[PDB]
Amino acid sequence: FYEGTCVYSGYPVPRGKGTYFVSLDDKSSLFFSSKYKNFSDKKIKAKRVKQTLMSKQFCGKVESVHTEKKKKIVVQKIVRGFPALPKDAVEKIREQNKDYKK
Amino acid sequence: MKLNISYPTNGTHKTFKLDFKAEQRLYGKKTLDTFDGSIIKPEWEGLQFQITGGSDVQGFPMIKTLLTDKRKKLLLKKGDKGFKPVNRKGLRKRKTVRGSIIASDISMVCVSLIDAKEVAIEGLTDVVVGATHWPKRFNKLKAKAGFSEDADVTAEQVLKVIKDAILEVNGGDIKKLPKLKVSRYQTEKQKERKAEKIKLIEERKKKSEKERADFLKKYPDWQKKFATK
RNA sequence: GAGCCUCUAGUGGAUGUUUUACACAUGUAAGGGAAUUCGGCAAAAUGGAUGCGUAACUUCGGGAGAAGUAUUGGUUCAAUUG
RNA sequence: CCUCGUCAUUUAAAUGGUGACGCGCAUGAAUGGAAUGACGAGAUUCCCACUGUCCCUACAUGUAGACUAGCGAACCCAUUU
RNA sequence: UAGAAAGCGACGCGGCUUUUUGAUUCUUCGAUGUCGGCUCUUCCUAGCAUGGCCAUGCAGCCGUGGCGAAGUGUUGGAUUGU
RNA sequence: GGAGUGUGGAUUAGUACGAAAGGAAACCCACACGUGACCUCUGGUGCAGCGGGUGUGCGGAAGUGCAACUGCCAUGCUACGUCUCCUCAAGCAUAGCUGGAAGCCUCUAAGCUAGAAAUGAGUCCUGACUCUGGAAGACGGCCGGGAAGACGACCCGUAGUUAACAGCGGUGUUGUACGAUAUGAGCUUUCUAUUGUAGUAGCGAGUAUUUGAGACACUGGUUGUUACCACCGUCGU
RNA sequence: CGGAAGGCUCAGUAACGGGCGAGUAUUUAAUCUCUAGAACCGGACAACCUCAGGAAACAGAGGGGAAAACGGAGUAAGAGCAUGUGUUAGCAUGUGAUGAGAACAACAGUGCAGGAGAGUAAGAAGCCAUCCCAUCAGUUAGUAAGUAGGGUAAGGGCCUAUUUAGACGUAGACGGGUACGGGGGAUUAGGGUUUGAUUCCGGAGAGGGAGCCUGAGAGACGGCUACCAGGUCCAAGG
Ligand SMILES: [K+]
Ligand SMILES: [K+]
Ligand SMILES: [K+]
Ligand SMILES: [K+]
Ligand SMILES: [K+]
Ligand SMILES: [K+]
Ligand SMILES: [K+]
Ligand SMILES: [K+]
Ligand SMILES: [K+]
Ligand SMILES: [K+]
Ligand SMILES: [K+]
Ligand SMILES: [K+]
Ligand SMILES: [K+]
Ligand SMILES: [K+]
Ligand SMILES: [K+]
Ligand SMILES: [K+]
Ligand SMILES: [K+]
Ligand SMILES: [K+]
Ligand SMILES: [K+]
Ligand SMILES: [K+]
Ligand SMILES: [K+]
Ligand SMILES: [K+]
Ligand SMILES: [K+]
Ligand SMILES: [K+]
Ligand SMILES: [K+]
Ligand SMILES: [K+]
Ligand SMILES: [K+]
Ligand SMILES: [K+]
Ligand SMILES: [K+]
Ligand SMILES: [K+]
Ligand SMILES: [K+]
Ligand SMILES: [K+]
Ligand SMILES: [Mg+2]
Ligand SMILES: [Mg+2]
Ligand SMILES: [Mg+2]
Ligand SMILES: [Mg+2]
Ligand SMILES: [Mg+2]
Ligand SMILES: [Mg+2]
Ligand SMILES: [Mg+2]
Ligand SMILES: [Mg+2]
Ligand SMILES: [Mg+2]
Ligand SMILES: [Mg+2]
Ligand SMILES: [Mg+2]
Ligand SMILES: [Mg+2]
Ligand SMILES: [Mg+2]
Ligand SMILES: [Mg+2]
Ligand SMILES: [Mg+2]
Ligand SMILES: [Mg+2]
Ligand SMILES: [Mg+2]
Ligand SMILES: [Mg+2]
Ligand SMILES: [Mg+2]
Ligand SMILES: [Mg+2]
Ligand SMILES: [Mg+2]
Ligand SMILES: [Mg+2]
Ligand SMILES: [Mg+2]
Repeated sequence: FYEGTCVYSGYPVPRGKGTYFVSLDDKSSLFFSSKYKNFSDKKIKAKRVKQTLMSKQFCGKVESVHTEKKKKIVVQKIVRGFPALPKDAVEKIREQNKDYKK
Repeated sequence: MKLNISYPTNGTHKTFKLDFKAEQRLYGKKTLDTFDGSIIKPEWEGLQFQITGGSDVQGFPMIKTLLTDKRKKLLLKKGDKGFKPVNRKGLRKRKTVRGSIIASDISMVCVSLIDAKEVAIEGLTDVVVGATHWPKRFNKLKAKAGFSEDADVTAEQVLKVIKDAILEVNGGDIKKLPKLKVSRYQTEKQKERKAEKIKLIEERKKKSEKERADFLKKYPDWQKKFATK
């Protein structure tokens, strides 16, 4: 069981520890400890705090969502699937055409 | 939660409900992730699936390039997914969308089966379908006409394809026979009109070029007469 | 010839023990901010230089650093006191 | 004196402060009377900033203090308490 | 509202208390530190709240007069040395 | 010696009661003040530990003194945190039962019943005089520690899962060591051979790699090495 | 291809807001006159087909398929720069970034690429006239100018760097108050005094401020985006 994920550090927070801070902007935000809340107030950018999970991902020391570079699975050619023309007949027509073309 | 499965070798579709444990094993994934069918059902070993997209329960779409578990508002143009502009060019509008990361928000996930292997998934494997339209363009038609890298009159190929339809489909019949037509190949009406443009340029040249000499016969001192304003 | 740090020249003893409470010299403090007390007593806050901008009243000299605001380290350059 | 005088303003609340009023127990003109500026470690009231003064106390440092070696007094005392 | 006595009780009469201020000068003038606040403990009852009851001009709600009872409570501020 | 005290909400109920308007009565749950403890969490504190900068010292860098400033933070201590708090017996005032005096009546003259946050016990803290047991040796000092502490006293250990140093596992705190190497807003044009070619550089804040590095602690886990078997007194048979 | 016109109002503005001349330092889809075009290849988007989300408003997957729509190839053409020669077109020579293109129907026609000149519309400019208060006398520092560059369709402190101290005022500067401006209206012997929101022309706005895509042309609101002031529907999520 977890309480959530810390906003600044990126660290997952155990059940029964940490605190929520609610701003007048109406947002609610979860912090691991007083240490990282204070660093937010003082406008220290998280990417510079080298032990944070955020910083390590940004540097590429840890594999993260940005590294993945996924692409759509490529398929192959089919026996010409076209309206009316039954799949099997084209398997035959294509051959017959290839013959005549030679 | 629904799951919507497409099988692109067959052209077939099926929708199923998931159970809790199946659902909870999908959480954390994103579009263009892959998994093995064994994680959704018992059996289905070695069937590889890819995640395509889906919908929030509020109805907002999942977007392929917004890597978060949250809703945002984005300014969207024509050609962006999630927006369909119509009555003014250059229109752009701000709409709510959801990030790609899967969680309890989602009502439906779309999935493609890459290969059914030895398995017999109902409805996906039991049917094979084709396309909806026919290649109008000549070279697209030719490839389908089975030929390659040889020269024909379109009539030959139209004859081949029509005869094959009569034979292979109907074994004789007036059914089928969709209204096949060909683009990007010169018909006789085009041969004439394309000859005529050659006639135009050849005369317009000679006529223009004549008058120059005809002028110079009369006016040797063209420049000295004209220029003194 | 301030405070802080060094060169020349000069300097030191009632013994051991980690040592409660109450003291005397000092530090720091969530949320609140004089509710404390005869009384803000004590403490905190402000602080140098450069620029912008400065009221009532006045014996016309002053008030005046009024008030109120912004800037300031290291490096590598231009320009010569800006 | 009566007296914490009456009316207005300052506070949630004013035996306080400032502004008015005046038959003033017992104000008043070099026994000097009245209105201001600049300057007071002078007396008094309010506001902003600031805070362990307070709600309500907690923790930590140095030096004494407890215990130990060497050295070594005084105030006071009818005393059986 | 009838009616002495639910509640009151004129004109008169008998007591108790030492928490007010007097009255007196017994003890201390070769010295018993004098007002108020702060802090902290214990006692008294002539009972304000909280518990059990009786009367009522006690319908109910809210009260008023009395009885046994001293276990637990009785605050934060403004002006002023009070 | 002594300890729990009070308030509110919901339900009875818009009910009884009243012409109407209005308008009551257990059990359960939340809280405040008081009492006794406790650090798992959250605040606070910074002695041990890791980092940063200013002025000036040890020729430079590295390691660092003094004046003092500053970010984080083990163990511990603490409240602004968390847990805690009822049951018998005899009976007051009163209201009653039976019942004479006094053929009737009557709570009272004998006798009996219900009865208060009050009284006396138990559960809670202190612990007088006692009681039951083992054995010819017992006990104290000296040596080393703490969960205990002003000093005594208390809880413990002394040839062993004993202590201390190292590996190798484990659990934390700080934030990425020294040295190399590469880059860097810009600024610059030096040298050797030798006539003309070739060789051919300097100065620089910072940033990235090697490197969740390096430092520091604790381990009731496991291996190696090293040290320790005494002595003095009192009472008894 | 049009939705940038017409319709409504007079808040703001003492000013390129108004009258008269002139045609540039500029850009202009349509339309006119003259002239004027040998080009190959590839995917998608919407609708269609199969699933299928959401309270609604509004959207998803997967697979075909067109153009005179779109992107690439060659190729004509071709900005700027430099020197000759003709102000100035044009021509010569060197160097070159860039880089395209529509046909179709016969009721007998309708379109579309390039140039040069017109035509329409804007942008910027010249001269002259413009209300009250002195109980408002000094105002300004991109302010006044110069050199060089960036920017724009284009001249220019329009903006920026270094130099020069200018510019405007009792013939009323600067500040404040007030005002849509004319053609015109009412009164009138003559000289005057008063008014003009209101058929024509030109300007500005779309609750108040600010930014913007598309296009030949908007800083557009019967287009988009954010704040401030107000509202409407919900199944509470929009
Ligand atoms: K801290
Ligand atoms: K359309
Ligand atoms: K000196
Ligand atoms: K000095
Ligand atoms: K005060
Ligand atoms: K006072
Ligand atoms: K004092
Ligand atoms: K004067
Ligand atoms: K002053
Ligand atoms: K008063
Ligand atoms: K007053
Ligand atoms: K007198
Ligand atoms: K006098
Ligand atoms: K006199
Ligand atoms: K003084
Ligand atoms: K200490
Ligand atoms: K000592
Ligand atoms: K005396
Ligand atoms: K005194
Ligand atoms: K009572
Ligand atoms: K009491
Ligand atoms: K704790
Ligand atoms: K702590
Ligand atoms: K030193
Ligand atoms: K802490
Ligand atoms: K009884
Ligand atoms: K007792
Ligand atoms: K014995
Ligand atoms: K010991
Ligand atoms: K390093
Ligand atoms: K590192
Ligand atoms: K819903
Ligand atoms: Mg504080
Ligand atoms: Mg604070
Ligand atoms: Mg007080
Ligand atoms: Mg002081
Ligand atoms: Mg006072
Ligand atoms: Mg007065
Ligand atoms: Mg006098
Ligand atoms: Mg007395
Ligand atoms: Mg004395
Ligand atoms: Mg005496
Ligand atoms: Mg005494
Ligand atoms: Mg009594
Ligand atoms: Mg320390
Ligand atoms: Mg051990
Ligand atoms: Mg118009
Ligand atoms: Mg109208
Ligand atoms: Mg107006
Ligand atoms: Mg093309
Ligand atoms: Mg300048
Ligand atoms: Mg008008
Ligand atoms: Mg407009
Ligand atoms: Mg607009
Ligand atoms: Mg409009």
